[PDB]
Amino acid sequence: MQIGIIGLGRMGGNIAVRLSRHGHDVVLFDRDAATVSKVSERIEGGRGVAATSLPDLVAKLTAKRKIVWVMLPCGEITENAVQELYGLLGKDDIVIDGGNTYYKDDIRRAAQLADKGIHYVDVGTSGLERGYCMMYGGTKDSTDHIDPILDALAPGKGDVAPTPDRGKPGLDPRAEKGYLHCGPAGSGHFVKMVHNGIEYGMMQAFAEGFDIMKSKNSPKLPEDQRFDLNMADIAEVWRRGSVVSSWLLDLTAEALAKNASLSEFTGEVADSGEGRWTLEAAIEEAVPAPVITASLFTRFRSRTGNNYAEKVLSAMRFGF
Amino acid sequence: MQIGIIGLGRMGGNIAVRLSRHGHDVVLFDRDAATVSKVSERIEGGRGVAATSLPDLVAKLTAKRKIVWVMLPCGEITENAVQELYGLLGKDDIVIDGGNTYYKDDIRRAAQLADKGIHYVDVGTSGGVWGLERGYCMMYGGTKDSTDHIDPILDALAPGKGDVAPTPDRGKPGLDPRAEKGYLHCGPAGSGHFVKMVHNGIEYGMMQAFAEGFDIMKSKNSPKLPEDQRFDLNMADIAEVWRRGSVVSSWLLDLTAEALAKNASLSEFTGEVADSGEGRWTLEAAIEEAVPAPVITASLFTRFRSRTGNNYAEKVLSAMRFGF
Amino acid sequence: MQIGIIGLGRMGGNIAVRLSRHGHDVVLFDRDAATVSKVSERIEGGRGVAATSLPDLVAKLTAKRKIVWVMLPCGEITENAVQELYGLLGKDDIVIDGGNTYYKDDIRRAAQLADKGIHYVDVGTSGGVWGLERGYCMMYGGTKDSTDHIDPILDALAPGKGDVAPTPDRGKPGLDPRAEKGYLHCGPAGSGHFVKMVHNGIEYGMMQAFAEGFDIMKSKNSPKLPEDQRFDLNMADIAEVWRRGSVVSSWLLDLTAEALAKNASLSEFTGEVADSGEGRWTLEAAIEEAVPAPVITASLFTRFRSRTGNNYAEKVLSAMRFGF
Amino acid sequence: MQIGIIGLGRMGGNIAVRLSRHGHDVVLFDRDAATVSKVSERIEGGRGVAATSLPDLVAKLTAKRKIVWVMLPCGEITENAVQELYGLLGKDDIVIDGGNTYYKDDIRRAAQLADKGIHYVDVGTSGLERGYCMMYGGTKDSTDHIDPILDALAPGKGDVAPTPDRGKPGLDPRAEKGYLHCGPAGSGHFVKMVHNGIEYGMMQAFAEGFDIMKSKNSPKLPEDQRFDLNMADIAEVWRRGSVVSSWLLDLTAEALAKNASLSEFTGEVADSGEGRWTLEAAIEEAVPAPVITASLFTRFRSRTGNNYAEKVLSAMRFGF
Ligand SMILES: [Mg+2]
Ligand SMILES: [Mg+2]
Repeated sequence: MQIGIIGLGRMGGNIAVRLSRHGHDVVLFDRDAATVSKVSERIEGGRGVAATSLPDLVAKLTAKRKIVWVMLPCGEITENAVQELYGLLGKDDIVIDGGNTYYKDDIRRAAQLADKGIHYVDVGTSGLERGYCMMYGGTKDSTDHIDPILDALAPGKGDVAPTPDRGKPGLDPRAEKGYLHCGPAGSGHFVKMVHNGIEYGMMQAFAEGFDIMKSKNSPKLPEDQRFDLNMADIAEVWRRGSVVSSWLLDLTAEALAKNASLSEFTGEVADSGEGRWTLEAAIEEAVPAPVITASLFTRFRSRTGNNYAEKVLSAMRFGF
Repeated sequence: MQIGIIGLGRMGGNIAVRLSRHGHDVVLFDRDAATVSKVSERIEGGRGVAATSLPDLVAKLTAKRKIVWVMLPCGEITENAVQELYGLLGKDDIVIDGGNTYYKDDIRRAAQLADKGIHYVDVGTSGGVWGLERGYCMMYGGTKDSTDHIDPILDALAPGKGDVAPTPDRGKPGLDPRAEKGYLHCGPAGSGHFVKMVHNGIEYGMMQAFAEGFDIMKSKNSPKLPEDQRFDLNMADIAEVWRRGSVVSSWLLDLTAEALAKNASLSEFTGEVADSGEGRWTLEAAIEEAVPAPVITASLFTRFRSRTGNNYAEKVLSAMRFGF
Repeated sequence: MQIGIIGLGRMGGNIAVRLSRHGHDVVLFDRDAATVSKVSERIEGGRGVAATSLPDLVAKLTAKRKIVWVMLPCGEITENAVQELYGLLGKDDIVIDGGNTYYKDDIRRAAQLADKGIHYVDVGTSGGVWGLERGYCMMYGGTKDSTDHIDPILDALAPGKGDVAPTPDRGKPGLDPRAEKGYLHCGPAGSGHFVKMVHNGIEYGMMQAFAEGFDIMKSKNSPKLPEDQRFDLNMADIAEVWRRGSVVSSWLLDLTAEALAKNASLSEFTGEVADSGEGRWTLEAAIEEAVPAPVITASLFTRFRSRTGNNYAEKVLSAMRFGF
Repeated sequence: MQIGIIGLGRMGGNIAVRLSRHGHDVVLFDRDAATVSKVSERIEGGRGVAATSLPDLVAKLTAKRKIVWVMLPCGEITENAVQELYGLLGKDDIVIDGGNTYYKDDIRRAAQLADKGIHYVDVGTSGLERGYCMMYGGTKDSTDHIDPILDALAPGKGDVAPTPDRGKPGLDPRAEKGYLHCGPAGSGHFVKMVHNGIEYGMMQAFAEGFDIMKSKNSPKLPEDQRFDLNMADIAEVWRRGSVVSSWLLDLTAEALAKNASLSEFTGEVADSGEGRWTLEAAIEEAVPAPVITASLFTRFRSRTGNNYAEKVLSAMRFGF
């Protein structure tokens, strides 16, 4: 199949390359022509066309149904591209938003684009060589049509042990290949958002445990209550056969082996948006979510010094 | 090597069997003689001997250094066995406590046993489910002399390096290569059960992170939501897709996908969750050390509240609300 | 002064009565004419007039600047009234919204109304229980011109300085002396409902702090504790003793002591706690501003969980635990 | 009555003065003789005796039942005094511990002292002019005996509105005077400990709200979503007729009126012990206590920079 790709950052460029390596043709565009030419040089021979604008890209899509994948900075930039494509595309064409879009915008865009018969698909991704775990929303018609593109990008079943009771109606076998049609437009970015919220919580659980172990050698403790524990070795031993074995643990063991004191790191952690939006979904649904909440607030506080709340505490105490 | 094992519950019996399958001679004891004979039947090649009492077990250990592994219920029972061994063993013998003992008890026991030259080793194990065939992830404390001596025993029980990708940049002093085989000498006595305790605390937090996310997704179809804000999400398929290539890929996720595939409604579970000592003890360590631990704490409190109806705090909230 | 009031529920009717007791002429309207007549009966000295519709209410306001106070259910109902007034009023008239409106709606309404020169004032009130006799603590937003004009109305409704000790060091520029009387111009439109929203968020946290402490004390007699670690504590007397000279002395404590004196078991309350918009909206503001707010969040989540049985998250926890 | 007082810090000295002003005789001791002489000069004429040691103090207590109030730094110092008094006192004498003692130590001391017939009373206090709110444990015999001393120190009923349904058996009228016999030894310091835990939670609730209001003018917000709110005026207006009116609010309004930016404060807040012990009691009892927990953890984190947990988070993110 042929697909246009707008946005050639790390993920957009890699997506184009992996598609071209799996027998699909790509039409490439990015605001920066040097990035366009770099990705063109990375794409398998003759599997690619470079466009110079969005209209030129659309004109270069010659299949019955034009498919355009947008991988742009979330927000106004992605919205601008979507509206321009809304003007340039027509009935049964397909727009895929692979960005970290707030899922409610996906619901809105899909409704607008449907007034012209344009199908909207939101893809949340979690690479070039290993494939992309994908959670996506849209109509059955459009997601069926683009199934070959997604199958090309997905990791496939791999060598992990299969989940035992999966042979039943209601369970989509494509989930075992690492890509899942989650429901209508917006549901893919919604599931990806919660995936990131869970990830935040897992990260904070590990981070707290390692802090507790590191601080078991604290001067504030009496010497006979101290242990001088080896952080990198503990992360490593947990990699094999423990209940906490996980991709996150693997990363932590690599970072601790490099520099166990973590002296090279500030500890100032951003939150990309998905954490906040996960908490908002919890609020909307009256779901208690203390772990994702604690993870988000730890991130907020890591970026400031002492904040006004803490100054209020000191002021109250002094007033005693 | 020859090793005595007292306590033949699931873990003790499995440990005896795996040791014997790696060619070690094991002397078996349990308060219930029928359990001793059940475990003996599982050992092959004559590498198992049934003892009739704890003194008889000790008498059957003929090596220069007697090694006795205690795998009993936490608390008074383990303590009784350790005190009896204090009386029965002598200089350079080794007592291993493999239960989920509170690590401060290990510090006290090792100091006492050192009075007679008896070495005390605390072993914390993870992975008890798949352990017989797949091996045990182990975190253990004690003196270098004794833990060096029992290295073949621990290596027999550990999973080995396996086929996972090796961690980069480990060829440095300070980093124990045995960690890559799944068993780690953590420091002096008590440090093994301390590290295992924190492992469980982290596990609590990871479990709660998943449980919250799945609750949010499940309730995206809630009647309380406007119809046009709902999604009817497939919990088992979402669990499954995250298994391959995602940031939350993990053994806990594998279990969750299996449970959800079996029955997505989780019909068969009440939701009333117990907590063993380790979550509480991890939070105690955080407090002692002035470490913020909101995720482990939230996991513990969620468990507390899952076991009750509305509690007194909530009734106080209602009374205040009525008051204005 | 003359003022129209639309919405004669508990708060609207009480506000009309107190205004009239301070000599203001009030024009009354409510969708239910029987409520209008009930409130009219409570006004003395001819200072109340019953209107028959919102346009009739507006027609009965003969001052240079028409002032209309809207005290209706949050949401579509208040919005309908505000839009109708946008059509009926003109330059320099004043619309006051006294409900618990989401403050972003106040920002939008004030911008729209300024198209016709109509001034919009948001008033957040606290103390609705004792308000008729004791006055209303008020937080309000709008232009200086309009809020200056309605100052006698707000002063009539406020508690006044009373007999509490004055706050030291308030004789400074930047500090509004009206704050000492219990009504504060908080800034532009929306800022009054914003400050009131945060007031309620703090209240949630204070309530939960007390509720947790009382739960800890009540459960100090728990059967799960060893008998020699129990205390049988008297909740109502502990509440009472804290009223005089303690750090937790507060109106919430006064209410709690009263409720516990009435019935210490709190037998009559389920513990299932609702939450109006303000707790959620306070947390939304914290998120927007990247402010950690763990206590307000914990109070909200406690309320969520008080209303359900075991939820899906807890069933996921049970399923994972069974898995190993 | 006559009472010996050991420990003449702020509270010990004030307790001695207030007793002497209410018709009781005090015998004073402190390790620092200059502090002894300062308090002696503050005590009403001839209501006082200065002792030079614990034995001299006990010898100067000539009543049938010797009462000794210990107001010393918690821990080894208080324990040393209690053991020395255990040696010096006898049957039906009374030892009062007014410090911030961990209540389990009170249970232990009371049992030891009872082996000689010495009664042990723990008093938790929450001053000179206004009186002390007191929560105390011990036997009915000893607490009855010292009731005049406690009544002298308590605030009395004052001018606040009386709690309506208080005229019933089971409700101790002394609670309305601001001192409460809480049960056996240890129960007073236990109730005081939870009082402090509640106070922490109340403080953190206010502190969070003021932080939210202060940060409503944040640069990170778009200008049209900002309010520049007056912190001192908001605290003040809430003092009269609001649901949050409280002693803590009064203190906050005074601090904000002095310096609304709170520029003079670090925000580095200690935790004295009661917060931790409250949380431990919650754990022991399987009681969820997220608000007191969040308050304690905010204090822990206010005293450090970025901690090892946060560095673990940065390391994981970089590993992506
Ligand atoms: Mg636990
Ligand atoms: Mg709410």
